[PDB]
Amino acid sequence: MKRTYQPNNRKRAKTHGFRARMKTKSGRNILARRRAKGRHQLTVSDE
Amino acid sequence: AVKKYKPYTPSRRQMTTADFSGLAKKRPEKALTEALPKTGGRNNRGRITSRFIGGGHKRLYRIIDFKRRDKSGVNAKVAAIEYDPNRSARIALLHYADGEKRYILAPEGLTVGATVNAGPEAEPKLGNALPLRFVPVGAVVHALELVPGKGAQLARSAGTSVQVQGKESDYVIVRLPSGELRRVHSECYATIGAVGNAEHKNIVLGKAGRSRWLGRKPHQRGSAMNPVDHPHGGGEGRTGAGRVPVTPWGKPTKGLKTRRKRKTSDRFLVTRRK
Amino acid sequence: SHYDILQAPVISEKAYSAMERGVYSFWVSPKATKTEIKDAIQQAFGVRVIGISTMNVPGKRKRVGRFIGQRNDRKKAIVRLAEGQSIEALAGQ
RNA sequence: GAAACGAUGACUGAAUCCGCGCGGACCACCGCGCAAGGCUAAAUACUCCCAGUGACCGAUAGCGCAUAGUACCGUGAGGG
RNA sequence: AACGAUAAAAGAAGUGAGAAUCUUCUUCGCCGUAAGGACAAGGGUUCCUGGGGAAGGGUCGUCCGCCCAGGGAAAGUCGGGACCUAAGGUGAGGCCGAACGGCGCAGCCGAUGGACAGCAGGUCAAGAUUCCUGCACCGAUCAUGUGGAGUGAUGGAGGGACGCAUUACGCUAUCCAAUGCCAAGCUAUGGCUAUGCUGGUUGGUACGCUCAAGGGCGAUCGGGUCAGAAAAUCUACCGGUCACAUGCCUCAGACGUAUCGGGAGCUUCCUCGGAAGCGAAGUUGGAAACGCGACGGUGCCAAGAAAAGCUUCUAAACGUUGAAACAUGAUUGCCCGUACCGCAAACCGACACAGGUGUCCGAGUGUCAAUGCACUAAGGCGCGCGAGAGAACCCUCGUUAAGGAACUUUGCAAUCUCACCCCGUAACUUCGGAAGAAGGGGUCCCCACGCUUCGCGUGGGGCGCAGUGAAUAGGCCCAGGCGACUGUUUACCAAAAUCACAGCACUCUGCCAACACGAACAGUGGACGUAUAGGGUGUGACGCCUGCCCGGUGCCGGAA
Ligand SMILES: [Mg+2]
Ligand SMILES: [Mg+2]
Ligand SMILES: [Mg+2]
Ligand SMILES: [Mg+2]
Ligand SMILES: [Mg+2]
Ligand SMILES: [Mg+2]
Ligand SMILES: [Mg+2]
Ligand SMILES: [Mg+2]
Ligand SMILES: [Mg+2]
Ligand SMILES: [Mg+2]
Ligand SMILES: [Mg+2]
Ligand SMILES: [Mg+2]
Ligand SMILES: [Mg+2]
Ligand SMILES: [Mg+2]
Ligand SMILES: [Mg+2]
Ligand SMILES: [Mg+2]
Ligand SMILES: [Mg+2]
Ligand SMILES: [Mg+2]
Ligand SMILES: [Mg+2]
Ligand SMILES: [Mg+2]
Ligand SMILES: [Mg+2]
Ligand SMILES: [Mg+2]
Ligand SMILES: [Mg+2]
Ligand SMILES: [Mg+2]
Ligand SMILES: [Mg+2]
Ligand SMILES: [Mg+2]
Ligand SMILES: [Mg+2]
Ligand SMILES: [Mg+2]
Ligand SMILES: [Mg+2]
Ligand SMILES: [Mg+2]
Ligand SMILES: [Mg+2]
Ligand SMILES: [Mg+2]
Ligand SMILES: [Mg+2]
Ligand SMILES: [Mg+2]
Ligand SMILES: [Mg+2]
Ligand SMILES: [Mg+2]
Ligand SMILES: [Mg+2]
Ligand SMILES: [Mg+2]
Ligand SMILES: [Mg+2]
Ligand SMILES: [Mg+2]
Ligand SMILES: [Mg+2]
Ligand SMILES: [Mg+2]
Ligand SMILES: [Mg+2]
Ligand SMILES: [Mg+2]
Ligand SMILES: [Mg+2]
Ligand SMILES: [Mg+2]
Ligand SMILES: [Mg+2]
Ligand SMILES: [Mg+2]
Ligand SMILES: [Mg+2]
Repeated sequence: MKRTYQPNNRKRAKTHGFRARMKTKSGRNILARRRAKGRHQLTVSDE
Repeated sequence: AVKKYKPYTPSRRQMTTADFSGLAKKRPEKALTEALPKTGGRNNRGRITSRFIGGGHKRLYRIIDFKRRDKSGVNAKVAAIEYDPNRSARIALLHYADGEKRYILAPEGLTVGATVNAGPEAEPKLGNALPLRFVPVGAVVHALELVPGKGAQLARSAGTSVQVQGKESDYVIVRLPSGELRRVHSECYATIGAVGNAEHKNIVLGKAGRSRWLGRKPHQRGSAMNPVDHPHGGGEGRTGAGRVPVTPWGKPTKGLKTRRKRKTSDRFLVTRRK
Repeated sequence: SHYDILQAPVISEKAYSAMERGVYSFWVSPKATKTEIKDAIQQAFGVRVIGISTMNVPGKRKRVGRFIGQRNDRKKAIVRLAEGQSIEALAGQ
């Protein structure tokens, strides 16, 4: 019928982004633990 | 007294409605009309602490100073008796002879425009701010504080009357509406009379909607739920209990005193609400 | 400075006829402002500028082999002078 | 457990030299000791990185990759 | 097997190496409250020009939303920011907490909202309240003037400021009629020769003693200190005083006049067809909004956000020979968003997928009306495999002799029935109802007559098998079980007898209330509620009612 993924720019960014991911400890942690895996895709800010 | 309804719709029989024919029709004073948002029962953690709260109709706060001692020693005159959706009672509009308007709670009878006072130097009339000691023995009153200046926290629902059993020490004995006898520091304030609305108690709600319109989301028998959900759950049929009646939290409902056993109030209650 | 900014001129059927009208059109520098561009061309062309417009444009992401890439994004700017004050250096094109 | 000693949470908070602490309950004896103040290189651990070697691999091996955390999947963490 | 809806295609012409599929032409078929148009969210160059044809395309492709290259997007007035606040998120000091951290007043962030200055036309292959033409508006700084003494905040008040339903008068959009006006040519196939046929028939701005329904509306003096910390030309109370009808005030809109547009077409050039010039009329009559006048009227209980801009007072403060206000000229105009797809082949569905996606506009005819049904207009398509065959069988549909539920687990399915009017209508009842019960009869075309019209009754005639002639369009009844009722429910095998409910009942709870979330004496819900309130539990409208057992368990109380 209708689907799981209905994009929302403001949602996307205010949810997964960088100011967001750094706002919390475990997101700092997500950050550097990504960086280590050599992500080009650091964060949905980087889309 | 109460409006009623011919049975044109199934639910438009038992339904009943207030008598607001004595309500000075008016959009409550601007500099007194704060904004109440609703709270699903969730608190600042977003979990439903209170349970079963939901929507209804947009409401606003009308500040009703209860400590009249901010303007006692002078009088005001009643200007209107408008309709507050947040109180079980009706409220009235004070025009203080010296400018300032206020809102106070409205008692039983008090006709629109009677000029009422405030101060220990006040006549036992309906609507007077009067300390509890200066109140006659056996007089009828409401709006009673648990300390001078705090705020009136007693007798506020429709047609309620705390009754001066009489003085004693500096703590005046008092008859709470619940059927309880309470000591009150005679420097406490009062507002003479029964609350009024009174008719309230009786209005038949009539249909689901009418519950919703006051924002009381549908209540739920745990006897519906399942084990996982709540105590009385499970079973194979419109099932009994199998344990003693009990809240979701398992702390018994039906005949279990719940007040905290040691307390500071325990030497101000001469009797029990029985 | 009063030059750096004007990263190029604009080349097309449009641009040409606008020129013919007395309206000149350049690529500029994304970060720039309209006050900045006015000051720019007014300085390095000794002209009375009374009309302006700008517009940031993306950049045709193109591939050259397995290398999907975006081009640099520009800021097309249009200016209209007063009293047929045509600019010399482009008047031959 | 016969539970010494240290160690602290709550109550108690002694002696300072003819004194204090321990010697696996506890006592005498007889021994080892100076609580309540601090710093301290050295040997030791690791290895993102640099170099040298190899009864280690040579394209399903070897890191995941002769390179790429890319293509691709995932709203995301993440997988790859 | 399948090539992704049974909306449908033909012939000619062209191009090419090659054509059922690409491009012209002439028809046909489908959508038309859409399958048209305009936005938003999302996508990201898919837009336009020229080219290409490996692969993507369910076939083919010379074609494309695919490949290449190049171009295209323009704002002081639209939308967002340079302003505001809601929920929410924050947040120095502050309150807490093994740590990371959790709270938290003011302040700040936060549009889905408040506020706010521009409209009409023209055009690129591709932009448009941006650019260009024509005539406006707003803020800002300076200058010549009218200056000629007050300006008026980080605080005051006013104002902003709001619900649903129903509805009166005026009006616009916008659509219909016509021997109104303008323009165009023609005679068809028996007639018509125009009184026929086709098309067009006012948009902006300015003024004007012209017309105008509707709508808002008081005023001034004085007192009280004690109301807004104080102030106070203000705001609020008290008092006095003022030609009730009103006038004061506004002008949606229309009429006039003017000016700028636009306008059917007509002309001229010419290159898979456009470039450019020109331009007539502008009527009476009727319908009519969910739009405007508007913050109108009335009724109702469930009782209807905040803040800035804004308007008024005063405080300091510098001025009171340059204080405001104003007219005019100059001058200035920041930041991003504007292409295109956007009910879909371009967004979400792995797909060029019978799904999903929020708001606006959505013409005409017939129809009691209507966003309903049939057919259409503008516009958009014929859904990217084709051709023939004309067996079984399968799907969707028509008709049906005699019979009419014999079927079967059961009338499952399918037919019946079908709109509007008029007659008429049961037990039972909570007097609302059942009820569209049932059951009848009418319905089209013409002429005359009346009536309030487009319209309708009446009377007589006419035709066909039949006249809501086509399409949209209830089968009905008798009697039980369960629930009272409207509602809710197992996303993707169960919609009910579930659940909720209004009602009643037991208890609990006197405020830092019980009760609930909680590192926790934090803070929060309960509640800015107060026993006619709040929690928990059970029954489940309404009506007559609700008995017998306190030994065990639980609970309340008691004390040797
Ligand atoms: Mg209940
Ligand atoms: Mg259950
Ligand atoms: Mg179960
Ligand atoms: Mg349990
Ligand atoms: Mg049970
Ligand atoms: Mg711009
Ligand atoms: Mg490309
Ligand atoms: Mg020890
Ligand atoms: Mg090999
Ligand atoms: Mg390998
Ligand atoms: Mg086949
Ligand atoms: Mg197809
Ligand atoms: Mg076919
Ligand atoms: Mg031809
Ligand atoms: Mg040829
Ligand atoms: Mg085809
Ligand atoms: Mg459309
Ligand atoms: Mg194209
Ligand atoms: Mg192919
Ligand atoms: Mg060719
Ligand atoms: Mg916080
Ligand atoms: Mg907004
Ligand atoms: Mg505006
Ligand atoms: Mg704006
Ligand atoms: Mg302009
Ligand atoms: Mg009307
Ligand atoms: Mg005619
Ligand atoms: Mg003829
Ligand atoms: Mg005509
Ligand atoms: Mg503010
Ligand atoms: Mg864009
Ligand atoms: Mg297709
Ligand atoms: Mg589709
Ligand atoms: Mg319409
Ligand atoms: Mg229509
Ligand atoms: Mg239709
Ligand atoms: Mg299309
Ligand atoms: Mg044959
Ligand atoms: Mg038959
Ligand atoms: Mg027959
Ligand atoms: Mg059936
Ligand atoms: Mg009857
Ligand atoms: Mg009938
Ligand atoms: Mg006949
Ligand atoms: Mg007949
Ligand atoms: Mg039917
Ligand atoms: Mg039911
Ligand atoms: Mg199901
Ligand atoms: Mg089902």
